Amino acid sequence: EYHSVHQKLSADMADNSNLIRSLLVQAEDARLMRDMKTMKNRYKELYDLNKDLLNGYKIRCNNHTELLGSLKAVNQAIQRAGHLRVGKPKNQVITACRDAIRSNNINMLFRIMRVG
Amino acid sequence: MEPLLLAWSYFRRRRFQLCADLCTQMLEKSPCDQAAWILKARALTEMVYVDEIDVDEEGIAEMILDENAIAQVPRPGTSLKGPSPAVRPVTQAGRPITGFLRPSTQSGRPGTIEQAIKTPRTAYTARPIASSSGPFINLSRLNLAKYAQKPKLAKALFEYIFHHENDVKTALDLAALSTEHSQYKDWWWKVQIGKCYYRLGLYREAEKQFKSALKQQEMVDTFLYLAKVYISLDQPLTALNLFKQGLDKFPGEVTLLCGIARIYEEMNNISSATEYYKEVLKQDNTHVEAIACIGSNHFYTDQPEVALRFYRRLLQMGVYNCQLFNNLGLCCFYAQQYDMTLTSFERALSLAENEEEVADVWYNLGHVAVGTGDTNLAHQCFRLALVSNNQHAEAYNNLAVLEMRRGHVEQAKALLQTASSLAPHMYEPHFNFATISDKIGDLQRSYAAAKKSEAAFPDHVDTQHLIKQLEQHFA
Repeated sequence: EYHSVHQKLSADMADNSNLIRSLLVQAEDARLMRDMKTMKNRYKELYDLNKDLLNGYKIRCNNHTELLGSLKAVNQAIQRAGHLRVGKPKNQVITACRDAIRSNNINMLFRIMRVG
Repeated sequence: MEPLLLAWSYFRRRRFQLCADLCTQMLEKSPCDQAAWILKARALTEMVYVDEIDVDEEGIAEMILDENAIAQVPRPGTSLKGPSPAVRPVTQAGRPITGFLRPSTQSGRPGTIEQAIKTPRTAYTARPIASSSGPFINLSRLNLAKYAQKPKLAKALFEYIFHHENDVKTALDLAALSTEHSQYKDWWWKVQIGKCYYRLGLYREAEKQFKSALKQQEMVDTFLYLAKVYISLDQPLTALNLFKQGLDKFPGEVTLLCGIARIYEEMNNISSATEYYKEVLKQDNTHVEAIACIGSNHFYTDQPEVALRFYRRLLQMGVYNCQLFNNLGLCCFYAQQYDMTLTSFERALSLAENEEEVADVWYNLGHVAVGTGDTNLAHQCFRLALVSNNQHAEAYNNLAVLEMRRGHVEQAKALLQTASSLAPHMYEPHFNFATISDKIGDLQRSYAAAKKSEAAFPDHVDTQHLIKQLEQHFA
């Protein structure tokens, strides 16, 4: 879910950044031709887009922090499952655990960290 | 006969109006029929379809306001950012004119937004630059989470959203839901997500999907997509290695060889682009791109008969343009075939669907005339080139040369000033203005013009002698 939300927000922010670049170029042209009204209009549009983008930036930053916490939690879980076993029976678990995440077999994953 | 069958058969035969015309009926008749639904969707999205590979119009904002190349000042010979301007016409300070305009041509890049604005709109792209690069179905009404479950509907629906409506965000939403429905095991959805990214601006996030799609199944499409991505990050030597890898997969692909040749010509080392276009010829022999490029290069390196052969080939393959026939006229005249020379220019003037094409044909007819003598006919042809395209700097320069041949110095000065104002990247108007000024005096104007000539064609000879004489007069 965090992954999908990050992807959506990234696409949205990319769209808004393209809008801002076009606006910057569009705004510059008005200034060059000395059309001050349309220049002020472009800068108002840029201000509004920047505020929207900063709101999206806060949202995306909080989501990314939560996702990094979740990833570190998953990896610490793998390491605490393997850490419970000495010698070779440790290594196996780790490998299996990773091979249980790339396949999303969560029940079998838990069975690897339960019995080994 | 039957509605669905006749509509689908219209679709197979690429009608694309009749198909929709019967499905619209068939949809008004039944509000619950998805076959005709997606068939009309296909027809609508294919009336306008154009493959994303050869659509690379960055415009102006991308050119300056977007920095993606890692190296800022890389070694000369590893970045994208022959005959001299005394033979081959030019478009910028360098970058001689090419054959086969494609909508991905950048042909140099501006330095600042002001320079890009205050220049002609079509001096850095095949089309004028842009700041940013009832209805059948309303995109805000359908739940993409339910069409993603049905791939047969999802594929045509994504093609519709992407190529007809140009809604990259909703297209990416649909493609993400579809890829997660397929458990990331079909290269097509990966390629489509990569395209969504690539035209959203995210290149690395697109290169990831293109690489992951190449790992699934090698296809020429994904190879060309990665080539675009790498060229966007200003990495020619990565794109060339990837192209040679693709040719190791597909031993004789024409698009890959043509991409290699395009990259070699952007880097401007023609001695390898000709080799790769010759490989394309050994494969295709009807390729308009390779034939046009080798023909132009053969014409400008004082071999107009071989270029005439290369263009008669395109004439033999049913190509019927204004450009092709003017080219045939130039070649026939300069290869000394005076029987088929002017009829080609007449067919050109007949086929010209513009006012700039007509002006270029009249310009070339004036060149023919001045090669024949009779400077009055060339005078008329240059004036008609001006009358057709007011911003035609070569016509101004040549008409000023003929005027100063007659004797009218002030007319020549004004016309050369106009030419050098329209096209500063050219060297002939500056050199001629400096020459006539120095002939009458005005060594300040002569210096200001000869220095711009040296800025335009820096390896000239007469410009150097002029600058030496001027700097000697200043002491």
